[PDB]
Amino acid sequence: MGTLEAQMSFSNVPAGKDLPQDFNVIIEIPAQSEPVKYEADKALGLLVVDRFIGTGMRYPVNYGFIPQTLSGDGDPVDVLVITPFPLLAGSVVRARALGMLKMTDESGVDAKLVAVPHDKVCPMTANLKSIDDVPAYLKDQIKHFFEQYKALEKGKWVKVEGWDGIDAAHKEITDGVANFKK
Amino acid sequence: MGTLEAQMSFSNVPAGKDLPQDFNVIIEIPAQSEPVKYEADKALGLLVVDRFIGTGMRYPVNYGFIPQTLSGDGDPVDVLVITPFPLLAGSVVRARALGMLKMTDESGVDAKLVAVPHDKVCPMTANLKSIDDVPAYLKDQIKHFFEQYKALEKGKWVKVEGWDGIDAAHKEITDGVANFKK
Amino acid sequence: MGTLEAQMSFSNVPAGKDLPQDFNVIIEIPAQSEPVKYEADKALGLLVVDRFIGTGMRYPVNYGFIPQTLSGDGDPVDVLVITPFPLLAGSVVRARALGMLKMTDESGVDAKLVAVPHDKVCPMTANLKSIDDVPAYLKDQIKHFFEQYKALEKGKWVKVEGWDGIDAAHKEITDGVANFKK
Amino acid sequence: MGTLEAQMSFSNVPAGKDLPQDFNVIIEIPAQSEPVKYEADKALGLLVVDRFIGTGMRYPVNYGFIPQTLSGDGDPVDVLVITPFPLLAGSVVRARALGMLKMTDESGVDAKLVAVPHDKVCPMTANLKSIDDVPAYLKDQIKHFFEQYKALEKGKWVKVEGWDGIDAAHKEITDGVANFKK
Amino acid sequence: MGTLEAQMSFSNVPAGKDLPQDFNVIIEIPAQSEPVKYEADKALGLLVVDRFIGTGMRYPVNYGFIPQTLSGDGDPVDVLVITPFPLLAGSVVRARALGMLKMTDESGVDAKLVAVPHDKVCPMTANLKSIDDVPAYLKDQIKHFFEQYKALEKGKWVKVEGWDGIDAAHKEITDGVANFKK
Amino acid sequence: MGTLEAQMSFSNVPAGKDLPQDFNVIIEIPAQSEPVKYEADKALGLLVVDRFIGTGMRYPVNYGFIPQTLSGDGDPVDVLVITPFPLLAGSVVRARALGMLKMTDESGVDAKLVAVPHDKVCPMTANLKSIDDVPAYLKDQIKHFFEQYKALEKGKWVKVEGWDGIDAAHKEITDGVANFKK
Ligand SMILES: N#Cc1cnn(-c2ccc(Cl)cc2)c1N
Ligand SMILES: N#Cc1cnn(-c2ccc(Cl)cc2)c1N
Ligand SMILES: N#Cc1cnn(-c2ccc(Cl)cc2)c1N
Ligand SMILES: N#Cc1cnn(-c2ccc(Cl)cc2)c1N
Ligand SMILES: N#Cc1cnn(-c2ccc(Cl)cc2)c1N
Ligand SMILES: N#Cc1cnn(-c2ccc(Cl)cc2)c1N
Repeated sequence: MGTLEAQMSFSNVPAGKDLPQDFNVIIEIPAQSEPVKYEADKALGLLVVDRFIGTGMRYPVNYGFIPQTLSGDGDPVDVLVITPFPLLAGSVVRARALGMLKMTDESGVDAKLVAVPHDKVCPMTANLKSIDDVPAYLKDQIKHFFEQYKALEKGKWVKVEGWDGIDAAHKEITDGVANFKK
Repeated sequence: MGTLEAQMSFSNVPAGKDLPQDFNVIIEIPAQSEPVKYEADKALGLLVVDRFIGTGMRYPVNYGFIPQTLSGDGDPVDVLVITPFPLLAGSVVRARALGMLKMTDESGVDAKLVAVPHDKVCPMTANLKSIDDVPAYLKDQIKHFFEQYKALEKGKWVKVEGWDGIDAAHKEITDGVANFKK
Repeated sequence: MGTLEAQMSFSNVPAGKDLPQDFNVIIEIPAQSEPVKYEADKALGLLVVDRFIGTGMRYPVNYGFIPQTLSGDGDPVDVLVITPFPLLAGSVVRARALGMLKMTDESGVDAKLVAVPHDKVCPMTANLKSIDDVPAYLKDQIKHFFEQYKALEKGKWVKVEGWDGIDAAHKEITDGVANFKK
Repeated sequence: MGTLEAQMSFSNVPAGKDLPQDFNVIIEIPAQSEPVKYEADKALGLLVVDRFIGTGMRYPVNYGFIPQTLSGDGDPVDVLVITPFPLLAGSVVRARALGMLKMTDESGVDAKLVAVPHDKVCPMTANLKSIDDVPAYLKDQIKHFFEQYKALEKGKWVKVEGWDGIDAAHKEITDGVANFKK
Repeated sequence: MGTLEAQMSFSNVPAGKDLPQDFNVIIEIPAQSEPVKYEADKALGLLVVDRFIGTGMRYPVNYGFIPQTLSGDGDPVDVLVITPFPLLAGSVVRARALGMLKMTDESGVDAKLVAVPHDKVCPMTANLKSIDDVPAYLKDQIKHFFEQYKALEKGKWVKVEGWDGIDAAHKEITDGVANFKK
Repeated sequence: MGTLEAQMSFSNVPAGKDLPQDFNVIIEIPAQSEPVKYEADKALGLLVVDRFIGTGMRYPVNYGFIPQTLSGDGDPVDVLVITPFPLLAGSVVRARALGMLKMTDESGVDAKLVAVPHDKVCPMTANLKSIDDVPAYLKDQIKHFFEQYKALEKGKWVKVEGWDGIDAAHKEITDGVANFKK
């Protein structure tokens, strides 16, 4: 934001109760929702209609961010949260990391964390200890989704590099948390 | 509100980035949602259950308002926002005007602006330059909806007078913006 | 909350326009929603994913709370709100009491108020004057739901004791309102 | 069908186990379904897309017909079936009559029977003994729906005359059954 | 059916391409559908509205039967089919057995087969080789569902005895197939 | 089907009332339905669960076939039917051609016809006279969908060659109709 011009609901949510391993995710896009991309406006405390997805492709898992984090790209750490039923847009969930999906787009690197709810919240996912426990068919779907959903956004492209584990996820959380407080 | 008694989430959203032509709409009622009327409480920053619609008729397009506007009737400027998928109640969208629907009810005039998302947000609607580009079948549906949805609200009635264009829409935005700051 | 650590959107909603008989309910769980339990975080002003319900059972009526009340268990007064269509999670509704469902769980007593919207809001429910007007099949469903939904939460149990009327509901509202202001 | 040209799944369903009081209804349009009108093709044994409803108005109750009946207008006896959840299009339900809605359109009289499932099938509706037990708000909605849904079908109109009871319903069933066998 | 009275779409579907291990299931009730019980009428070739479930509980997995089988209770072999998205009521699916749920009701034994689609049809479930691979939380849900869904059907009760494996499933298929041809 | 082994509901539906221009389409997959591929079994008269789509991608328009046609690949002529609301799986619709999408897969050519309902059925689409009237964003989505939906079916691939008009569509109908009667 420009000098001249520069002259709550989200930013007051703790990044996590016990970082980096125990963190909070505000949901922006439910799994399987109609192909509209919402992005939290953290100044306004509201979800903003970002884009009607050109390919009409839908998020195969829930999509959100960790409040009070600032990633290298200037946005909060992004998280995919797997659940047995879609989560409400604008809700918050206690989560734990399984790893990450490494990718780069026309603008630089872009990693999305892969997460599940805390075990007490979601017993259905407690079995998932790391990225490699996530079913092959689903990891494939997610990789395909990121490779293709922006196929019809002019000037954009996405390349998926592959997966990473929990340390890598935690470093991302660690650094994002740091950056947000300068 | 009475003298004796008179002794954020919505009202801090800018009316628009470049008024009157580029404005923001907070969504109250998604297109095709079950026949319950919500109204934003701008004091409380929450959607309020206003009415279970007597006829059970549903909004054929998304319905919302422009924050920080005050129309002659004492409420913000109302907007119908056409999209290819319903929008989330309580989300905000960047919009542009196509015109208006002129009508009057038992309480006086009532015009609803007709709008679509900004072109970058919704490429699907970029083709729509003015009210006359909106399909006849849909304009008819909208006119019918406003004529009939309140058919079973005792003491109420609505009469649709016809359509108007972008200047008329902009004047409404212009005046609403002015009124809100006294 | 511990001494050491202790060193808006919900709590600024009035408990009611004319207590105890005319009160407000913020909706946490819509009737018939997928089996995920949300709980309002009144500090954060957001709905939190509380639990994926083990039995996968769904709320047969809308579920919420009255802001600015504090019940003996340390939480706001809980309310079941019957409507002909599910209400939006995080919306507020003007309600009136029909009575209560008395029950106890592993932690102590737990009563849920049973309510409907104000007559002007919902003409469909205006016929319901007291708990005994609520259809037998539905009261049975609600009692069954509370008896069984937590069947697969380890260490938990719920026993339903039976119904009570409007005075009992009002006393609950009365006391909850009092407790919240010390 | 013309002489020259004239040279199972539905027509083999009994009209009823104990006519006229105990009859069967094949569902064509579920309550609250998207505004598309289906009509059973009794020759082909399939539902046919009849019309995208111009007003976009939806059936407030389930809509179907009694197989092996032929009403004066050349079609089977029509039935509105009230249920607590919409019924599957193309399913069959055991029903009992509450009465009828008398109306006429541009083509002549048109009465729709009003029905509910057999008590053992639907205990929720067992309380409804006659047309006058059906809630006022719902009867009003149904009358409004028939008055308005065809508002935007060119050359069509519908006028609702009022209600009738079970004898009238039974006579309709009685005659329809007779006519179908010459 | 009585002597005096006794004087296609389903019954012409093969029980299986390679019995007992490779069999067909016609779906009657999709997983998570609204709490209405459908039952295929094999004489009429249509789904019949059987019951509005008193508890309002929903099937946690898809429910159907194997055509051209006759189980001891006089009905076809029943099957629960697990899939990542609910299946269409009245569709047919190629399936393979994982085992069975043994239970008895007021009328005698009642076993439900547990199945998944053929691997080529559903790669998502190919990992499931036997009943013990099905997640604990889901088996628990299914057992709870059968224990409770009929809680409010007067005169009925269900007791779940426990699980069994593929041989037991196959014997059920084997015998059902035999019985159907006398 | 092999010699040794070779020793209604769909095949008795006319291909069209006035071929090739006025034809019938039986719907197999509704627009926007969950990512499960159904295929009509024309022997059995039922929809069969064909595949859980690996990419989880959904049909952006309705998908079906013209009964009593046999295309070069051994299946009926395939049709994409555009409508303002998804159509019921297993319903039949009166349609007219806009053109075709030419593509080839690992098995040979594969063209899908693009169609809309008859004007009287769907006034919303009457404006569409040819393939070039279909919005660019939608044609792009459809082309992308066919290019990518099978990305995760092992051994499969699809290449889209481009569009064709009504004569080409009609020839396809013409030949398919011929082939079906030897
Ligand atoms: N989210 C989630 C989740 C966790 N376990 N499952 C799961 C696994 C296997 C089967 Cl057969 C069903 C559900 C999920 N869908
Ligand atoms: N909103 C919107 C929108 C913009 N274009 N369309 C559109 C137009 C024609 C067709 Cl066949 C489909 C969609 C919409 N539904
Ligand atoms: N909520 C509610 C409500 C109020 N009246 N009804 C109602 C009663 C009878 C019938 Cl047949 C339909 C709706 C409701 N579902
Ligand atoms: N169908 C139906 C039906 C029967 N009783 N009810 C009903 C009545 C009152 C209330 Cl409060 C809820 C449901 C229905 N919706
Ligand atoms: N049906 C099914 C099925 C098969 N695998 N899964 C599955 C397992 C784990 C996760 Cl995390 C998601 C889906 C299903 N839901
Ligand atoms: N199907 C269809 C169809 C036909 N016209 N439209 C349409 C076009 C423009 C707009 Cl703004 C909305 C709908 C459709 N969605």
